[PDB]
Amino acid sequence: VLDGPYQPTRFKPPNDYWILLSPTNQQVVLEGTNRTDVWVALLLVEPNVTNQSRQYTLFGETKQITVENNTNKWKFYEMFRNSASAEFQHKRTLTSDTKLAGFLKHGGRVWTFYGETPHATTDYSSTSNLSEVETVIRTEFYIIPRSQESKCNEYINTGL
Repeated sequence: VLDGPYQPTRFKPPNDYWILLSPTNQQVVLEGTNRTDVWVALLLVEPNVTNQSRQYTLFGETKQITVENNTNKWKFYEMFRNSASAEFQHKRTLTSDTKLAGFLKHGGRVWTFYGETPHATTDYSSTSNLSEVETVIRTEFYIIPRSQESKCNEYINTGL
């Protein structure tokens, strides 16, 4: 069920396997793209951060992104665009006291968690080119089969 932990790496995750991300203090936890219609990046914002512009390197480019976290939880900013020419938009947020995030390829979609623990749930981004989505994972991570999503969900929401 819980395969890991693996060290930071760059690879194309197989379909129907959750990547469970376990950051320490990395600013950017994951950068995923197929170079056609998916660019997704997860940023990590520590507790009690007054709204401010921070610099992040996404897919080799410096971006200035305004972040805020008025909670005692960690926030994963899900940044997204569907073309190489576009700027990133803040698409979703996962607010978490477990400091865990997830990434899954399945059913022509990329899936992530959002909302607030312990009631975080999943949502998708569409793609015509799922198989070519490659992830640079900058944290330790685990691999969980999609059939075991009940466990992954549990880990996301209540921790390891």
